[PDB]
Amino acid sequence: VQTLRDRARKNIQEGAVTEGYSADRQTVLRLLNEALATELVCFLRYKRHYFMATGLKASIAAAEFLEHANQEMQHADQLAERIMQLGGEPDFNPRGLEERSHAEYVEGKTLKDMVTENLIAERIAIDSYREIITYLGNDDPTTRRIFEEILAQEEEHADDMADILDDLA
Amino acid sequence: QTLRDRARKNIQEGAVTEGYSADRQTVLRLLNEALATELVCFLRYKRHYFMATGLKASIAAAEFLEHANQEMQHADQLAERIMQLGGEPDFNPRGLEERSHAEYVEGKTLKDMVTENLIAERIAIDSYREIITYLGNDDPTTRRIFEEILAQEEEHADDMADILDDLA
Amino acid sequence: DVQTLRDRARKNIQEGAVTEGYSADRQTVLRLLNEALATELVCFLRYKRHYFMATGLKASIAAAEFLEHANQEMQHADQLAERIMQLGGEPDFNPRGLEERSHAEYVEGKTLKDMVTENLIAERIAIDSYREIITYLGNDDPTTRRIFEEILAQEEEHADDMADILDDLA
Amino acid sequence: DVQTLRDRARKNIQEGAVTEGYSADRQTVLRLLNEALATELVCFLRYKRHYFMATGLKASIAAAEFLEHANQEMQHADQLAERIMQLGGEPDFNPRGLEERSHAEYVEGKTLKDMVTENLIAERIAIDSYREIITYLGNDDPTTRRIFEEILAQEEEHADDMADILDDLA
Amino acid sequence: DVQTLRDRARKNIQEGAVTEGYSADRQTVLRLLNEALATELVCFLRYKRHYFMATGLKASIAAAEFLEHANQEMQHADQLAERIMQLGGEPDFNPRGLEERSHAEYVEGKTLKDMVTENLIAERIAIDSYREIITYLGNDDPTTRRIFEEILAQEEEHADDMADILDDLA
Amino acid sequence: VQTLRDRARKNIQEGAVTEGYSADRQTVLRLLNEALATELVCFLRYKRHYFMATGLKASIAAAEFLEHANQEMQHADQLAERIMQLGGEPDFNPRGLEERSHAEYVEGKTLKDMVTENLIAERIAIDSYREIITYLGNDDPTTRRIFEEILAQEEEHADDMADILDDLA
Amino acid sequence: VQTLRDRARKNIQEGAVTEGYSADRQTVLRLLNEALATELVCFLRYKRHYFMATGLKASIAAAEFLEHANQEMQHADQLAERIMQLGGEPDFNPRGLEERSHAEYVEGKTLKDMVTENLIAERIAIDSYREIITYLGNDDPTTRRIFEEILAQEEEHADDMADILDDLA
Amino acid sequence: QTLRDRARKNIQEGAVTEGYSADRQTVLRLLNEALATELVCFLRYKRHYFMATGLKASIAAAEFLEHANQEMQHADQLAERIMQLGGEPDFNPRGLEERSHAEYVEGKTLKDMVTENLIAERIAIDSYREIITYLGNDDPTTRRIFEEILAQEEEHADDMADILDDLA
Amino acid sequence: VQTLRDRARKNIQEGAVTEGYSADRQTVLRLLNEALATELVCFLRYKRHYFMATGLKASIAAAEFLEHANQEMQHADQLAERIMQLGGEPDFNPRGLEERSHAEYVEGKTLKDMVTENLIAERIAIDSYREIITYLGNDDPTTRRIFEEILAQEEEHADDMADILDDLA
Amino acid sequence: VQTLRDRARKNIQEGAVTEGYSADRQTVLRLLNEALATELVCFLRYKRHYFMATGLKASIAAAEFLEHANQEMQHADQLAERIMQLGGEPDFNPRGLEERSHAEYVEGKTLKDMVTENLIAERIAIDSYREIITYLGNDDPTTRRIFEEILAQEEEHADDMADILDDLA
Amino acid sequence: DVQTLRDRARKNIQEGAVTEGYSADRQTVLRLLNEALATELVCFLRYKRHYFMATGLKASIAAAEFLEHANQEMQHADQLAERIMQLGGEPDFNPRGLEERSHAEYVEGKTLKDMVTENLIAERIAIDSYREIITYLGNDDPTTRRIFEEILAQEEEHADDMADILDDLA
Amino acid sequence: DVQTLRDRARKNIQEGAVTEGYSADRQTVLRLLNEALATELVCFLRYKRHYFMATGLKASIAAAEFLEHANQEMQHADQLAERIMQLGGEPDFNPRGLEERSHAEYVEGKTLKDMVTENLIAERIAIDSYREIITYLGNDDPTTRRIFEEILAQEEEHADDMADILDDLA
Ligand SMILES: [Fe+2]
Ligand SMILES: [Fe+2]
Ligand SMILES: [Fe+2]
Ligand SMILES: [Fe+2]
Ligand SMILES: [Fe+2]
Ligand SMILES: [Fe+2]
Ligand SMILES: [Fe+2]
Ligand SMILES: [Fe+2]
Ligand SMILES: [Fe+2]
Ligand SMILES: [Fe+2]
Ligand SMILES: [Fe+2]
Ligand SMILES: [Fe+2]
Ligand SMILES: [Fe+2]
Ligand SMILES: [Fe+2]
Ligand SMILES: [Fe+2]
Ligand SMILES: [Fe+2]
Ligand SMILES: [Fe+2]
Repeated sequence: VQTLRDRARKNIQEGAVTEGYSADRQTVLRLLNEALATELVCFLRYKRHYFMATGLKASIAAAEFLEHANQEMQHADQLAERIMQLGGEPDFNPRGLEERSHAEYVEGKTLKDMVTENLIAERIAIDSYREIITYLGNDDPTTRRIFEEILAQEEEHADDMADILDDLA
Repeated sequence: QTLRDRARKNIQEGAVTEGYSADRQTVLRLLNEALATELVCFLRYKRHYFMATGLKASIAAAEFLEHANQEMQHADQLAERIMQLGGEPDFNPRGLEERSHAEYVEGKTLKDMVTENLIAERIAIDSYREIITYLGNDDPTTRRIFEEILAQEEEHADDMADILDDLA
Repeated sequence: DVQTLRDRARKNIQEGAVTEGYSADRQTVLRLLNEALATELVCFLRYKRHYFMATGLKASIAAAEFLEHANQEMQHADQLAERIMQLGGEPDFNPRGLEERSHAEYVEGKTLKDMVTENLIAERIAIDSYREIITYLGNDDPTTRRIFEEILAQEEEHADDMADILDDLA
Repeated sequence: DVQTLRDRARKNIQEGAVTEGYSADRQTVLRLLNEALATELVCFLRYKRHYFMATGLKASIAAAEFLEHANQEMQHADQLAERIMQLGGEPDFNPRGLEERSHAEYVEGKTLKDMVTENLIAERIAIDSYREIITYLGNDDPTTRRIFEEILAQEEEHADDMADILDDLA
Repeated sequence: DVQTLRDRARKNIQEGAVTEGYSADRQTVLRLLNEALATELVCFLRYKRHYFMATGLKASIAAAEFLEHANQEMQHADQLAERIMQLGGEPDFNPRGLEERSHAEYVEGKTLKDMVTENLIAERIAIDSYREIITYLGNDDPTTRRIFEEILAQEEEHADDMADILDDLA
Repeated sequence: VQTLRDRARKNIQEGAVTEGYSADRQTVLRLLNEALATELVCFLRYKRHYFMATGLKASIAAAEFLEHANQEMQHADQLAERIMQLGGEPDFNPRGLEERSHAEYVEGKTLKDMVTENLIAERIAIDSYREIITYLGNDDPTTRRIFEEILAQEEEHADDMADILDDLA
Repeated sequence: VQTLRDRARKNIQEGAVTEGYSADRQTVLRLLNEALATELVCFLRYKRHYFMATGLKASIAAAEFLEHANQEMQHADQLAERIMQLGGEPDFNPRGLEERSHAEYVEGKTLKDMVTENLIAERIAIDSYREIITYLGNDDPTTRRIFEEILAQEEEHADDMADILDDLA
Repeated sequence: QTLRDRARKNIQEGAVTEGYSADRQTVLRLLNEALATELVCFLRYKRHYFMATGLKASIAAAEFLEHANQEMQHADQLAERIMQLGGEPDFNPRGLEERSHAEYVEGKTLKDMVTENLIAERIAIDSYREIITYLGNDDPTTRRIFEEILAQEEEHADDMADILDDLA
Repeated sequence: VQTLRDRARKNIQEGAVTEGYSADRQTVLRLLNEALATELVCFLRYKRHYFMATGLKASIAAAEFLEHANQEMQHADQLAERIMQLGGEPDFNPRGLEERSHAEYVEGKTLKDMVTENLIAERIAIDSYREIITYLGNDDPTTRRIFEEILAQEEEHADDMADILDDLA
Repeated sequence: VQTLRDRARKNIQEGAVTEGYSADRQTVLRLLNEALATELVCFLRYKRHYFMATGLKASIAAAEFLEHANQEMQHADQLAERIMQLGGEPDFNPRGLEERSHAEYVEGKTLKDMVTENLIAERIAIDSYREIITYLGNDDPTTRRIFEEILAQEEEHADDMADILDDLA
Repeated sequence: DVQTLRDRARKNIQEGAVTEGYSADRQTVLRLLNEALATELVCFLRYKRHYFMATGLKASIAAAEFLEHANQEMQHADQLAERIMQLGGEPDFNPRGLEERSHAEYVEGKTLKDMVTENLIAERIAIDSYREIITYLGNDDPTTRRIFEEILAQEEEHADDMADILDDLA
Repeated sequence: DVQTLRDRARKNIQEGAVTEGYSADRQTVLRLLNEALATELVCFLRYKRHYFMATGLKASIAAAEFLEHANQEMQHADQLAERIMQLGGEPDFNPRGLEERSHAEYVEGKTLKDMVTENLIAERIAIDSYREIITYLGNDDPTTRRIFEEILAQEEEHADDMADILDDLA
């Protein structure tokens, strides 16, 4: 009626966040920024491994590392965009990046080191994003779908790294 | 051969099988209302697109056109689903606004246009959230349409608010 | 805090995508994925048959739909097989017993109305079969659920497509 | 002789494309453009309705034409709306009273022959309307005339397309 | 007003693009289109002949032009044939009597200067021929007029191209 | 050695036609020109049918007709180019085109007429080109391959047209 | 049809200009070269404004400036090509370029200066080309269509510049 | 007009004219056996593609997929020829292997997979050489299909042998 | 003869670094890693500003911000690759990134803040890379050319940001 | 350090021109505008020759003429953009264009005239830009690289024109 | 018989494409392939030399043909080298003795007519060499035969191209 | 000022890109360009040999680099040859004495490590050779110097690529 229009007019500057938004906006924003930090850390680690993984066999892994690195940055972009829509600020500050994150930057010494560290990070991300998807439930479909999409990519990343690690003894 | 006999019965219903657990007639009503809403928002954005002239306004005018054509994609997604679920998609311009959750509003200033669009996006968001809830797990294919459309409307609302915040 | 998340991930690391938080029945999900895989392969072969045999002016319009659907069935086959690998299984492409593993049948058909009906029946079998899998999965495995949800939507489109044709044949 | 051309351009400069030499009846040309815009919007909506409803083997062939035509009608709408702006008017996309502003009607039709005939009628109404407008414009407004000359040619093609279909139905 | 436009469109609906307002001599416009169609087909064959026979360094430059023109002539042929159908005629592609229906001749030529000159003659025959048709049409048939206006401009470009070559051939 | 070069020097203007060209060059040239005329006739017939085959079912045929028309012209170009290589002249004269040809231009009144006339022409070309391929044998691989390629297309055209004709009545 | 052929043979070197060309070839060439000069001047003005229109709002104008500049050069090419067809010489001499044209090169100091000067040139061009289109009448369809097509672009340019100027003050 | 009467007789037979000197029935049998071989080889390679994981094995897995899709191109090429010659292409998975000249073999190691593919390629090479001989000059269009497929199978055999030489 | 080959064969594993490499490789490597840290910091700042610069005018700046961000990452890749070729390790560690860098991550509160911080960072890099180009001289053309190319891009970035800043006040 | 930052803040609006800019900005700007005049003049000459060079043989030269014309315009844009970065104004005024230039607009009567006049202009530019490259030295790498790149293009143009002229007589 | 086909394939499996059914003289076919490979490389170097040296308006036309042909020669070289590997040989790219292994010569030429003739001579040498190789192969090796047949047809085109140029040179 | 620049350009006009201001030793630069051209052609031939012979899973990875490098070498060859023409020389593509003109050798290699090492040696020979030429050129010839600076940078990348491979080979 004229109430639908009045409901939309109230707090109009809140944009995507309407009166019917039933999630905890503050908490979803916290989770998005933690994921953002995790993605940025994983981007830097993978790029490091990409340049360092030289040699015939190792170059195959280096290709995966770079492919993954840029996919992590796409995840960062998806998350940063949602942070803006939900009224937050995406934190790209390198200071304290690792502490905000669920991941660590680990140089590694050998190819086995690099492959394992990426595999651990992918598995940390998988379980962490599964839990967020549960927390969101039906309160925020748009954010849930972002994590659902990122999750499937992280599961592919973990499968990719495990397939390599199995040949590395 | 029991699976085959279920599919063999009422074969002409096509996508709608013995396992379709939603209230098909109601889903069809909701789909047509959404279709009317998308067509109205398409016409509004096209109006604003042509009228938003000037340096700043041309920036909004680009968004207006981008959004207009996205609204029509949603209309197509909804009309296609109406056909699959055994209904008829209503493109009749008569009573279009009354079928709709949105209004066609010309606006006089850019702030008028931007606000009217923002109001429409926020109305659609809450409507599609409710439909998504009503569907539940009874119709994944239709639910996913509204979830995909919903996400776009949330982006449109963010886009329009980002503009409105600087206009005054 | 950081070392508990990390210690959960280090345990059974070779399991890859399957983490400690994976709450589905990995063994059963794998069985369902391979049944769907067999179904997609069977439907791919039927549609390719119908594509080549559906000659004539009107039938060539159906023949196009048949080929489009065939290649979509193979995309579904690849999608399911990739998930089978991620969950630690082996995707079964063996043509022996392919039909018995499947939810659908290869049926040559004699007339175009036969071909359209057999395809329409298969689509409707897949729709209800995959709806049940989506229900079985619940919230335990979003990634697999999303595969079936996407395939389901395509089968509903295929069923509508075949039904739209069948209504004009008699 | 240089500062008179320049002074002619300075007078009423905000009028833009409409120069001192514009010899047409701007107010009337604007009315004709908005009537055409309403007609294109109605024809767009009719064709989209027919596109979705024309299912079956033969009908899918018409449905392709229906969609092709629908989107061409929207291009005509855009061309007309852009010219309305250049000539200092406002393009009216309001769905209220759309049909009364228009030379065409939204007609659902029940059968394919209904849909094809209704489209054919609309195309032929547009052809004679735009012929008259082109005559009314004459040499007073080449730019607007060329828009209608371009749209007319497309509408003649639409009419040929629909008649070709109708000849096999009836 | 609403129902007289519609009654006018409904009458003789099968005539398609040709509405009650079509003021040209449909029978004669069709005769002119088929003559032009024959000319384009003849000119296509001449240019292709010259394309294959014009070998050598210098000649290959002309041969490229011959081929470009050959295919532009065929585009004009299709363009005319499509309008013939819209106006209710039949486009005559019969090679029998093709040359006699035409305004041009197939002339093999022995030298490059022969080939260039014969093409230049045909271009100049078409230019004046299509100028006369454009005048005959006047405002009675904008859509057909624009076809000849567009073809004419291409033919004037063809004549310029051939003349530029002939000037070096002495 | 120095004879290989001396064989190439002799009659150098004959170009592709070397001392080893063992076929009956004048006869091959006649066959190429007869085929060239056949393709031009088939091009004109199909283009006629393309424009005249209007209506719902018939428009499906019209698409095949146009597709075929342009393939016939590719064959024409292929043959005319080979005529040049073998020292002849490609004859595009519309006068007597039909008499030089193995096929006829036939307008047809019904769609069944058009489809049948095309089907008859395709089957004529098939047998003509089969015989030419046999006649050439190994004496002229380059020309043989042109006919082998054209033949394969004509067999497809015949299959296409017969498939249509079977449901027309 | 032996008179048509002899008509074409007479004065064959004149090319596109046939015995039936009813316009004043000499004057049309004069009008085309004036138009060519206008297009070249407007090209130079717009390129100047493009480089000088820096800033947030102004960069929006700068895009239109560059878009228009290259559209002006396309018009210059159309006119030059037609000059050749009608037997003239296209004059690209920068010396006296401004005196030959209907428009001026004006640097402008502010953005409002630049926009106003472009709008003035567009409206001068619009009325000049309207007159040429009338002068040509039915004597030269091909040249008329060139000016008709250019005219329509100038009306778009005038609308584009007016829409900007209305917001500047 | 005698050529025309020759073409009119048995017109519905399409591509198969009076001059068709091959044994149409036998050529059709061979095409369908080849079609079965291509389908089996498609399924084997697809299995190997998904199962060949690891650093080295992924290199083989790429070849496996490339070949898999080339096999399906051959399948289509053969099926279309079956239609032109008036037969029916048999895609039924029942008895597919018995109709085929090749086997589906899962393999346990990468060397097993590579070896099984190499065996299948060498079986096809010799099968298609014999068919090319049988056809002779009786059916150029069919012969050329086998000649094209043959060259691809020879490429496949070289690719697989090149892998196998380094595995042990 | 064999002196060219024996010279190349000595210390072969050093790869791109031949006997003729006359630069101070360890120092060049230090400069390369400092620049890499600068590029990553500038990447993160620009991405922050890109997401935060909302509104009609600011969205124009946001586009420049994103364009620049990705060019900064291209520079990072270019430097990291040269680090590898010259026998070092590229440091992507986010800990202490800002201290290894010549630039700072600064969120900024206003658009003028963001633009000014970016302009300051661009001008720091310009002078820094000019000095490196001088330090390199003719001893290492390949590395010199990398900084020359980056410098030219940074000079464009400084002009871009300065052009925005004049309209901001 | 914070002096590095303060150095960037001093005269911040000067953008690409930093405190370390050691060239004579005023003179580099004068040289850039002269070259801009040269490129515009050479653009106009080549366009004239392009339209006027008709005939079989001449059409080959006409193609080179147009290719070069558009390459000259690219140089023009490249120089004009650098003029902006260094704080000047690019002068596109057609008035006095030729006097500001190092080249002349020359219509030429024969094809040999056109080729010769173009060849002369190319060789004037080659020596002119070599001197500018020397004057710049190490003071302005970014500008030096622009002239170095343009120079290479002009040397290619000279070789192209000489190759034509050698066969013309 | 399913295990004899398999046993034939298993015997000498490392020979790859070379099966028990390979009826040609593998050693001799490899010799001929390497001779052709040398011929193609020499012809590549000749054409590249001619491409750079053929300056002037008329000559620039020839230079384009020279470059196109040069790169087509390199495709032939690759095509032959790939077949050499498949048949179990080693492709010899050694510049030492390249000319002695080849059927053609590297000839700089002084005039354009020199360059064209030398290329024309080389094309005609290859034509007769490859016709003989095609005959020698007969039905023993279809895959290799088809390589020479495809290369041959290109060489026949190259010869026509050079002769067409030479005829106008004097 | 105007007519002196013009007179300087007019003197020795046929020398083209080489103006009075060319301060390098043109004869010597031409010698160095031709030596480099020989090196690039030899390196092209070596890498092509290695590309075809490096079979196997790991080696196929090297084979890709080998082919990528081979074709980059040919780009360098063309870049150098074009500059030879501009400076008034003739690029020598003669395979006779090619190796003696070159700074590198064609080496077949027996193992993959052999192939990788020979390429690595060649890259390092080229790297120091082109650094010296860049120094010899100084500021006398920017256009040629930039060619060598660009080629050098590619060779440093090639050397790094080959070294990266060699470390894992043993
Ligand atoms: Fe991620
Ligand atoms: Fe990941
Ligand atoms: Fe929407
Ligand atoms: Fe929306
Ligand atoms: Fe499926
Ligand atoms: Fe319309
Ligand atoms: Fe219409
Ligand atoms: Fe024409
Ligand atoms: Fe044909
Ligand atoms: Fe055919
Ligand atoms: Fe303009
Ligand atoms: Fe196969
Ligand atoms: Fe195979
Ligand atoms: Fe920067
Ligand atoms: Fe230049
Ligand atoms: Fe050749
Ligand atoms: Fe190189």
